[PDB]
Order: sequence, then C-alpha cells, then structure tokens
Amino acid sequence: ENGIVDQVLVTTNQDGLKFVKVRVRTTKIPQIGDKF
Amino acid sequence: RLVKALEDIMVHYDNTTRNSLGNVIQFIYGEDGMDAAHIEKQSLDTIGGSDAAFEKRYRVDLLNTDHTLDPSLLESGSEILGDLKLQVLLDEEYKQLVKDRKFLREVFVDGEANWPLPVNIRRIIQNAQQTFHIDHTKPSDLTIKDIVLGVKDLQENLLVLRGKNEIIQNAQRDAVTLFCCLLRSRLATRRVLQEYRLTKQAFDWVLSNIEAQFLRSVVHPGEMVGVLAAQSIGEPATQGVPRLKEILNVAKNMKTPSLTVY
Amino acid sequence: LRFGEMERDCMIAHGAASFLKERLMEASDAFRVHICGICGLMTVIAKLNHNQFECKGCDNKIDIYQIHIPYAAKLLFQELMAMNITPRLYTDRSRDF
Amino acid sequence: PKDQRATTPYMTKYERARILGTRALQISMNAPVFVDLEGETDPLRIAMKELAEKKIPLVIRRYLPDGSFEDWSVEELIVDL
Amino acid sequence: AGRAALYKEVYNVIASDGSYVNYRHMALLVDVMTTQGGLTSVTRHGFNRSNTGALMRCSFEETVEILFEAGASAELDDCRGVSENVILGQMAPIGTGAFDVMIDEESLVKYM
Amino acid sequence: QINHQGEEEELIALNLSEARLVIKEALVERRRAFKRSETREKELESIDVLLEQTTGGNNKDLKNTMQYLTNFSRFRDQETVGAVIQLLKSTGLHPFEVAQLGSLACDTADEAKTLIPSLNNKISDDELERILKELSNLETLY
Amino acid sequence: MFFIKDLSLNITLHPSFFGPRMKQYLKTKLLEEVEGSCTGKFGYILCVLDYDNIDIQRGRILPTDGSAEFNVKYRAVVFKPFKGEVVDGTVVSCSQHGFEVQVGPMKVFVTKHLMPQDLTFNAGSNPPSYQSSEDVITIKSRIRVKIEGCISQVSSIHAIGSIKEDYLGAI
Amino acid sequence: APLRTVKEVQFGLFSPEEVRAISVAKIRFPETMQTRAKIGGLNDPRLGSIDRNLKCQTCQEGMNECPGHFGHIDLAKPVFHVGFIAKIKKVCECVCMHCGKLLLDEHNELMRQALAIKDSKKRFAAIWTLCKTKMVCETDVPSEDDPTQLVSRGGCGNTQPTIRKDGLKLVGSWKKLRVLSTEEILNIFKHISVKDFTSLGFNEVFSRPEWMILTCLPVPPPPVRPSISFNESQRGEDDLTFKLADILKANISLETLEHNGAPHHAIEEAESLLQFHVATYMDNDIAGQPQALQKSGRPVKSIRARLKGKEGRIRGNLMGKRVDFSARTVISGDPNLELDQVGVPKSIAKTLTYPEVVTPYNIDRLTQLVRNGPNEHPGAKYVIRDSGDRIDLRYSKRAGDIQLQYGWKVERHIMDNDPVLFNRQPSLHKMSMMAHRVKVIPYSTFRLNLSVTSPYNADFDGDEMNLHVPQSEETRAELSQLCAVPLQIVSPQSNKPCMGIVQDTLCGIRKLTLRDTFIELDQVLNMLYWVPDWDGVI
DNA sequence: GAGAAGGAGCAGAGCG
DNA sequence: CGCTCTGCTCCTTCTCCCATCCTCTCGA
RNA sequence: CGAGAGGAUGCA
Ligand SMILES: [Mg+2]
Ligand SMILES: [Zn+2]
Ligand SMILES: [Zn+2]
Ligand SMILES: [Zn+2]
Repeated sequence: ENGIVDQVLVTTNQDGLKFVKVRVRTTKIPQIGDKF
Repeated sequence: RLVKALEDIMVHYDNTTRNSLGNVIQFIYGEDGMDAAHIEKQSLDTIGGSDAAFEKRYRVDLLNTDHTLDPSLLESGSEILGDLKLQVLLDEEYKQLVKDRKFLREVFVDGEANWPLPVNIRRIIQNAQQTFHIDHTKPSDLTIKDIVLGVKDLQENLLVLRGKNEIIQNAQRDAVTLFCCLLRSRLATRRVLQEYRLTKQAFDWVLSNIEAQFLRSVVHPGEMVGVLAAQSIGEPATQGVPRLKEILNVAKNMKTPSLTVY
Repeated sequence: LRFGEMERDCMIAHGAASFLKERLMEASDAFRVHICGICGLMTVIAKLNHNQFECKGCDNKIDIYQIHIPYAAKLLFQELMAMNITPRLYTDRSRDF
Repeated sequence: PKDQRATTPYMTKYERARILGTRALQISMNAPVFVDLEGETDPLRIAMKELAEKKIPLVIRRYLPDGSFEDWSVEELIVDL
Repeated sequence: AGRAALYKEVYNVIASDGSYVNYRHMALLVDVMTTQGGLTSVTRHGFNRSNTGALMRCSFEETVEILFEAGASAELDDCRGVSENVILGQMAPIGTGAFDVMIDEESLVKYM
Repeated sequence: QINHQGEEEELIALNLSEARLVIKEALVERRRAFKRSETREKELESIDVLLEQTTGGNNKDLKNTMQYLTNFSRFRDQETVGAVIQLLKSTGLHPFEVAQLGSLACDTADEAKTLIPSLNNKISDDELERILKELSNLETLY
Repeated sequence: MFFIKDLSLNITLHPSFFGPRMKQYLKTKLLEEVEGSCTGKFGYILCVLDYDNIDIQRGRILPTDGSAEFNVKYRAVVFKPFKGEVVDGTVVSCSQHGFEVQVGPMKVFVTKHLMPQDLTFNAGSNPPSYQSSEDVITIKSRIRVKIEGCISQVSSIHAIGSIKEDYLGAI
Repeated sequence: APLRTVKEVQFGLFSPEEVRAISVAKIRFPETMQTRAKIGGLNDPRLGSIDRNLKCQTCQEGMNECPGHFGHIDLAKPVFHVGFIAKIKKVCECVCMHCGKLLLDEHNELMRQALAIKDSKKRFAAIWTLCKTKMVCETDVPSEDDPTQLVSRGGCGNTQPTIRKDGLKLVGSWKKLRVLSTEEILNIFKHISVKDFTSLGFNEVFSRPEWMILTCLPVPPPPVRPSISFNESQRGEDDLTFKLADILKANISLETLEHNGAPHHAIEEAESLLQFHVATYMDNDIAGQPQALQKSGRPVKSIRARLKGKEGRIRGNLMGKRVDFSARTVISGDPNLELDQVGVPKSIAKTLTYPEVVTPYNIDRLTQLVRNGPNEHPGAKYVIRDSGDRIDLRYSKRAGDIQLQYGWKVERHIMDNDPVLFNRQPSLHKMSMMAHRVKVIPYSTFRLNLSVTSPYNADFDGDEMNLHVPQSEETRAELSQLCAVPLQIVSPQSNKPCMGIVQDTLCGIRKLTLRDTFIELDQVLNMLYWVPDWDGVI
C-alpha cells in the first residue's frame, strides 16, 4: 500500500475494550491501463 | 471431457498412432502420414471437364492429326512426331490418367475437385517460370522420355514409410496414391509444354524441389496428435452444440431422429 | 499463479515435455524420498547424518533409492496408505523381454 | 538393429530442440567446444552453430512401441529445419 | 459402417456454423470411439471404464472409487501415460521426451 | 546361472590356487594397461609388486588376502592346476565340491567325505582315492 | 570361496569429463569404485577380470543436468562364504574368548564355545595361546576353521570358525 | 544413496501384519498433549516432530527433508472397509459360506467360459452374476462328462443366506436370518483358496479378500494432518486428528465394555459406533443418513473429501498447482512492437530472475550486474556459490566485493530477448500459449503487437494474462524452437494462418492500396525509412 | 431436478 | 396341466457439469 | 484457517 494517515479514531466497545481505527488516504492518478 | 479421451494418443516412429497401452488407432496417421500444418487446398484437374475436354487437355498423338504435338513446343520437332516408341509412353500416360479419372470419380462421388493436399504445385511451377524468367515464346529442350521418366522417378522418392517388406511397401503405395494422382495431373507431358513452357534446367529443379517440399510436410513422429485433435474441435465448439453433446454422449434417446431414403 | 489442468494440455500439444517438468517440479513441490526396493513404500529411515538407511519390516539396508516427486504426490500416497491402499512404486519394469 | 534401420533419415523438430537444448546446457557447463568462437557468448547460439555443421558428439536412440530402438548419430541425420 | 456415418454426422455439426477444421482431427476422434469394437462414449461410463493405467483413469471424473477398484484388483500401471508421469513428475515420453539422448563416445574421440 | 552377457554360464567355483593365478594374470594385464596409459614365497613377494605397481596401495586387505592365500596355496604350478581341473571336473563333480577339493588339502576319500558332508553321501570314494593320491603327489611336489 | 561373476555398476560423469580420455578414464573410475567392496550378496569383491575391453555401453544423458549415466558391465572375482565351510586359514589375532583368523578377504572369530572342550585358554603362553590340549593355536600358527554361517556387517563381513570337529583342526 | 526413476506402479491392500511391521509406534491415547510435551501414545516424537524438534523418529532434518512415519492402532474388533462394502458383498455372494469354495465350479460349462475370460475385472463380474443366482452349495454335483457321477465338491452341502446391505453392515437372510458376523466373514475369506483368488481377480501377494476387512488402522503422521496454530497458540487441529481421537475413545470403550462385565448389549452399539467412526473417518459422505459433524457444526471432512472432487489432492495439487517465477497483469496494444516481442513492466523484470551460470563467455557481464545490485534493473539478486551459498545481494555491501567463480549461478534479472511464455486464461487451445522475446518498458502493463490477439482471443478492455519464465538453459532453447510465435503462424486446426492485420491497420491498407491514392514525395521518404528492411533504393 | 447403472417383479412360451 | 426361464418392464441409486483473479467478512 | 458474499473476465 501507500498513503498518509487521514484520521485516527480511538474509542471503546460496550465492554470497555479500547478500539482504534485508522483511515489512510491517497490519490489515484489515471494511469496507463486504468479502466473507463 | 474431450481432451482426456485423447490425452495419450501420439504418433510413434513407425508412423502409426497408438494410445498409452500400445493399441493401434490408425496404421497411418490421417491415412496419409502428412502433417496438417502443411496441407492447403488444391485443384484436381482430372476430375472435372467433359471427357472430350479431358482428352483435349492431356491426350497427345504423335501419329494422327487429332492430337498432334506442335513441333514449335520443343527444339525437337519431327524427331518426335511419328516415333511410335514415344507414342507408347503417351498412351500409358493417357491411359494412366484415364484410370485416375474414373478412379477419383469413386473417391469423390459429387465430383468436387478441390481438396486439402500437401505441396502447392501451382506455386512451385510459377517460381520456376519467374525463377529466371523462362521465355514462354520459344521452343524448349525437353524430351518426352525425360518428362515421363522424371515423373516415374519422382514417384519413387515420395517415401512416407521406410520398411522394406511388402506390407510396409504396400502401405507406402497407398499412402501417396491420391497425391501422385495430383502429381501426374499437373505434370502431364502436354501441360508441361503448352501451359508450363519449362526448360530442362527448370524442370529438373522442379523435380528436386518438390521432393524436398513434400518430405518436409511429412508428419513428424512424436506429434501429440491426441491433444491437438481435441483442441482443434473444442475451439469451433465454442460457437448444433447440443447436438454435438448428443453425439459424444451416445445418448441412445436422440432428440430428433430422422432418416433419409433415396 | 495457478497452472491449472487446461494449462498443461497446451504444453502437451506443443510437446515441450522438458519445460512442463520444470513447471511441475522446479517451480514448486520438489521433494526427495527414499523407497525400499522390496516394498514400494516410503518406509525408509534416512539417517543422512550417518549415511545409514533401513526399511523396518523388510530388514533391508541396501535397497534404498532417492526419488524426486512432487511433495503433493508424497502426501497423496501417505493419505492412500492411511486409506489401507498400497501404492507400491517400482523403479524396474517387470516386462524385461 | 543398426542393420536396416526403419526410421526416417531426416531429423525431427522435437529432437532438434532436444539436441540443441542439451548441447547448450553442456556448453554452459564448460563442456569442450568444437568450433571456433566468433564472440557468440550465447551458449544456445554456440549450439546452433555446432549443429549447423554437424560437430555435436551425440547419438539419439529412437524407441519403438515394442521396446526396441534404433540408434542414430547426429551426423547421420539430415537437418532441414 | 457406423464409423463412416459418425464422421459424416460430426462433420455436419462442425460445418453447420460455417467453420472448417481439417479432416484428420475428426477422423482421429471417430476412430478412437470405434477402436474398441463398438461405439464407446466419452463419458465416465465409456472412455473412463477402460483397461488403461489406473492412475491415469483416476483424474477423469472418479478418483476414490477407481483407487479402491485397483487395490482390490491389484492393478498395475505401466507409467506410459502422460498424466501418470505428471503425477510422478517425470518427463513424459512425448515430443522432446519421446526418445533418449546418449553420448557418442566414438565420434567424440574421432573428432579432435 | 546366467552372466550379464545373455549367456547361461554355470557358477564358477574358482579354486584358491587357480584363483591366485587368475588374479596374477589380471594384475599383469592391469600393469600393461597402465603402460598403454614357483614357491609360495616367490609368488607372495612377486604379487605384492604387481599390486603396488597396479593399485595405489589403499586396499591393503587384498594384499593381505593374496599373501595369506598364497601361504596356503596348494597347486602353485599353473600347469599342474590344469591336471587337477581335469581330474575333478572331468568326473562331473559339482563345481561347489570341485573347488573344495582343488583348494583344500586332503589325503583319503573318507577325509574328503569327513570334511565335505555333500560328498559323504553320493561321491565315489574310488575316484577320491585315485584323484586325492594323484593330487597329494602333486601337492608334495610344491 | 571365490567366484567369477559378471557384475554391473552405474556411473555418472560430470560434463567436464566428456573428453576423449573417457575410454581409459571411465575404466579407472570403475576401478576405484569397485575395488575392495564388502557386500552380503557377493561377499568381498577382489579383482576385476579383463581390465581392458570394459563394457561402457553408451552414456545416457540425464535431463536434469549434463551428467551422463553409464551402465558399466564387467567380469570380477568375488569371495563368498557358505554355512558349514572348511577353510585352511591362519590366526590373525589372539583373545581370551577365542581367536580371529583370516578367511581370504574375510575375518572369522574362532570362539572358545566352539574350540575343543579339552582345549583351554593358556594366558601364560606368548602369544597367550590355547594349550590345554593338542590343538595348540596361536597367531603365528596356521589354523583350519569351520565356517558356522556368516555374520555380515556394514563396515565389513565376518563369521564364526569352529574347531570342535573331527576335521578342520589346528594347522 | 542411489538415484532412480519410477517405472511401474503396483497397487494393493496392506497385510495387517505388514501394517504393524511398518509402524514405528502404537497409538493408545486420544490426548495429543504437561503443557507442551506429547503423549507417547499419540503424536509422539517417533512420528513427524513439531518444528524445532529434530526427532522425526531420530530422523532430524526437522520437516524440511524428513517425512513422517506411520503409527499403529490395534482395533478391538474387525470392521468393514467402506469402499469395499459392495465388493465384499459380491464376493460373499459367491463363496460356499463356511466351506471356502465357490458356490459353483468349472464342472459347469458356463464357468469354464467365465474362467476363460482374460480380463480379471470381467472374470468375476461374469461369475458373480452366475453365483449370486445359486442359493445352495450341495456337496454332490452331477458331472457333465458323467451325469450319473456327482462331484462331491460342496463342503457344507447346505444352503446359504441372502445377503442384504444394512447401512454399515450386512444382514444374512437365511431361507428359513441374522446380522452377519464380521469375524465370521474373515473365517470365510481365510478359507478361500489361492485358486479362488484367480477366479475372483485377487492377487495372492498384493490383495487378499481377508485384507478387505480392517483389523488395524495405519495412522498418518502429523505432516499428512498438519498441526494448526492459527490463533494465539490455539490448536484447532485438523479434523482427522480429532476424528482419530474419537475412534480411539470408541475403540477403548468397546474393549472396556467387554472387559468390564461384558454387558452384551452395550458392546453391540459400541461396535456400530466404532464402525460408524471408522467409516466416517475414511468417508463422511455415504448413501445412508449417517453424517459426522464437527463440534462447530460443520460436517467432518473425511479423507475422501480431501482427495475426491475438484480442488482435491488430484486436480488441485497434481494436475495443476500454484507456480512461482510468474507474473500477471493487464495488457495493452503496441503497434511498434514485433510479433515475437512483448513489453514487460520494468518493475516485473526487477522481480523475476533467471539462474544464469558463470562461464568464461559471460563472467565480465555478470560481474557488472552483481556490481549494479538488485536495486537497478540490469542487475541480479542472489549469487549462488558451488556449495549452495545463496548470497542475498539485498542485505550486503558485498555486491562490490564478491569475486565470481566458474560454476556459480547468478539470479539475473529479466532482460531483453529473454524467451518467456504467455497464457491467456482460459487456455482453450495450443495458440493460447506461445513464447515471446522480452522488452523492458517503463509502464505497469504488458504490451503486444496488435496482430497476436486473434489467436489469444485477447481484448484490451482490461483482460489479463499469465507470464511464465523458464529457469533452465535447456528450457530457453526448448521454447525458442517450439513455442515461438512465428512457428505458429499457420495452425493445423484449419490449415489457416492464425494472425493477420486487424482493426485500424486493416482499414488503412484498404485506403492505402486504393486505386486513386497518391503519396507526395515528402511523405514517401519518411514512409520508406519506417520499413526496417528497406534496401535504400528509392 | 436430469440421465445412466442396479435390482426387483410380472410374464408368457417351451419342456415334462 | 406342471414347472422352468429368459424377456421385458417397473421402480430405485446415484453423478456429474468454464477456467482464472480478487477481494472483504464472519465465526469458529 | 476454512466457509460464505460481492465484483467480474471473455461472444457473430
Ligand atoms: Mg475484453
Ligand atoms: Zn521395505
Ligand atoms: Zn523422520
Ligand atoms: Zn460352505
């Protein structure tokens, strides 16, 4: 993969277990072979 | 399913076909031992045309006027005309063609005269004509003995089998029966003089060249024919179709049985 | 990538047997096994560090052979033996002449 | 049974390929070279050159269904491919 | 006679869509289905139910059922099938493998 | 039995002294190939020269084997070996039995029967007495 | 005893050895591999008859690599034991439990359980021979032995030589 | 040790004595495990050791080069082999039922003809159809040669029961009825004569009827049934391992019940359970209802399941398999590329490698490639010494230090003119695969000459193909001389050329060769120069 | 839900 | 009339159906 | 690790 961290979400379920979510974003430039 | 049926069929060095158990399938691959890749449609000029027309295009008579050989065709003129000895060679040639004419009428009932056969003779002759710009406007140096003898000698070199026993030799005679019928047709003495005004050097070159071309087209032993046959049928099978499944699976309960009574 | 059944059929058509072997062995599954000459089974103790071999149940210490087969093939036979079938492999054709 | 071998004297495409590959493999392993080098570092090209002028020291054994065979020296065979 | 009829019958199917394939490929197929002295189908109940090498038979449509039959019958495979060699991973005796290449010691010495 | 030449050759019950003679000839021929590239005491020393001039000396056991076999060699004169070969083999004696008599020293027929159980039950002692004395006479000559 | 048997052996040659020298070189390699062999089937391999005119039989080139296999056929002299055999051997070494004797290329232990009951180990002798009976056996002396089967080992082959018999006695 | 190749394969059934002989140990406990050690009676070091434990029955080599070794289970009672239940039925329908002879014999003409059948498979087939109709094995049978004389053949002389299939067991219906005793069947089979084997197609040394009934189970070692550590040191062992544990418990109970007071009935069901488990273990998919389910609820995957069916150990690992030294990606056209050529993405050529050998003809070039290192394209990844030292150029500065030696191998990157193999799935026919010459291009896709799509049946709308790189020198020549594109211009399928001019190129020819088309001098000169074969004559 | 291989059952003509 | 025995028919019992990729998810 | 679902990929 390749990109940068967009937004990190730290939370907890009903059980008190900490949950972490990391969204990473990247730019896809139309390349040779991409479908249209 | 189909490929597995033929997964282990191959041609062995004896030019026969056998499965993994060594059972025979065809005593000669494709009934002629010729590789499919080197076969292209060619005309069989002896089938068509009216008998009178057929006689016109091949018959030669050095004694009478109906089929007199034109002296200008060759450097030898009256030397040939009147020579009964040569007339005998023409007769067997003409008689030989007649046997093919009636023989082929049984091979191809409908009279179709364009079948896949090895070696494009038509192309070979043209190369000779344009090889060194043969002058189509002057008499040639050929002789009927050379033409007839060259043809017979040529037929002796078209070896698809090598065994020296009669059984192998007998197959060798049959394996090229159809082809040699084509050979005599387009190399008939008459046609070698009017339509193809070849010279002696060119004619010898043709005889040598055809042998090399024919031999190359002989099926190579070890060709995994079984797989090739299956695939060659599968691809057109991607385009009737339920019917094909109805044949491969014998399926006695055929969908649309029907007869055809004449 | 999957070199499936359809794939080899084409190689068979071309007749490129040697290359097919490379794909079916050198690419993957390459394995060596020792087999008792008397019994065609992978029942050979291979003390390679001592260069000692033995087939318990045959009392044989001379009839051992290196054989290269796909590792999947070895698994197939081992499951077959678990199934009570005996895939006896022999390196010498019975029909001599 | 060299006396009266029944196989064709011409050389098959498959055996051409096999001979070329094997001889190239030998060359790659510093096997003796029998033809002068014109800079064809390519072992396969070296083998092609060897074959073109019949310097390969190999003999081919053709098998028949019954288990018998015929032995042919690469020199004996005629190459038209 | 049927073999000839089969060829004509199959010939119609192929030629129906306008396609054309060489006479040899059909001829081989029809001949194979009749070499056994009868119209042998190409299903698991035809071609499969042969006397060929058990190992080769294993891969067509039935695997475990054939194995048991062989073991009960003490069947023996000659290893001349292509698939058999594939399973064993040995150079099948075909094409480039349909013969043996041996060193001509005589020529080697004869050449210097 | 059958050799690897496709020839049904019977088992060669090679005798000790004739075995030594054959090995000596083989060593001489081996030295010849390299070039292309009697009392028990004289024989023992002479063979060691051939072994040393034909082998690298790595396998001393064969040198020992020949040396000790020479010590007990019973028919050292190859020409006399031809006689004993004819004496035993011409009688139809089983080769296994022939080698024993032509390799082991024996005086009387009973001794041969005593030493070899296979002879004790079916052999003709009269030939043993005749042959053994003949061989015993030959044995003394060495 | 000793036998002459046509034996076969398979040799593989690295390509570098594919030169004209192979005629004699392969005979040589056969000699190193064959000479001095211990095997239960054929006992001891002593010598190869006809050191020239060896059967090369054409090298078979493997498909994995350029090495070529040769099925070498040769005539060779081998030594074999048999149960209940008599040997006119000699004592190689002494021991309290018996003697070790030479049987051609093979070593045989002459165990005290099988020497004559009246014959007993005499430690006082030098060598410590058995001297309690007329059958005085020592390293320097000769001995006829009675082969009681064969006991082959991976490194070598040996057997048991009994003396407690009416024949095959000392010397 | 000696090297050989397989020449012929012989099949048959184990002798239970042979099974015990082969086994390196006896399985006794269902427990596989005080925390890490294994019970000596199951998955012990005498079987295929677990990683880092170089025992494998003192075979060491970990798992890299050492397979497993079979165990032994001594069954309390004989049980029927599922695969041969029908076959066992058929044979029992022909034997004289406590005599050891066949219901009928050669004295009848029909059996001589049946006994004359060369095919063993057809032999008993004909016999079975005949014997099954016979319901009595009378001792005295009138001779065909002498009708007044009767052959005192049938040892029993009595009648026989009609055998019926009852799930995992057979029931003998006597014409006057009980479940057949598996033990008795062994006695009946043991009475069979070698002469009978020939009639029944059995091999005296490879397959005997009594061996059709399992008295001991060969236990495959862990390599066949790999230990699983999917979760945090969680076992989740394969089904077979759990399945065998059940059989041990079933067998142990059957012995336990017999020993503990012999509660006759309780033994009866336990036998079926043991018969049930063994049947399911070998095959969990039978005609009858019985269906073993894993504790998770999913059906238990029997050995037949592992083997039978597509993606089984035959079609999924032997007829085909995953291969390395290969590539896959999308394709595109390139008119500026010759038929036998192909554009390969520069990155791919930097991943696939070729084991080239160091020789006096290429030592110079290879030396430079090692100097370049795996980072640059024209370089190599691993240098293999004669001893097998696969030096990884990735993790060493030695790329500038190693001195190559003859006989070493270098994992050369793919470069131009390297013969490689393509394939478009599905590989319908031969032309779906040919050999091309590599051409390195700097964009992430394959390139083809426009005209080669006709045979490939390809399409640049996003289709993919598979690239395979040969590894041995022989293979390079083998492809370049048999599968090269030009070698397949004309096909044997229809005696026709496979490729041609298609799409725009074809239209241009029509316009270009049209009668009234004329080209100005300025344009012509450029047009000529494009033809690489032009002789320079205007 | 579709087609092929198995097994059971009615059954009518020929022999005693 | 008595009894046999291959012929033909009426139910069961399975057995097999394009090759690839290429993912995310779910629950043991 | 298996199971499932989605998107397909290819037709005069
Ligand atoms: Mg498309
Ligand atoms: Zn064994
Ligand atoms: Zn181990
Ligand atoms: Zn009975």
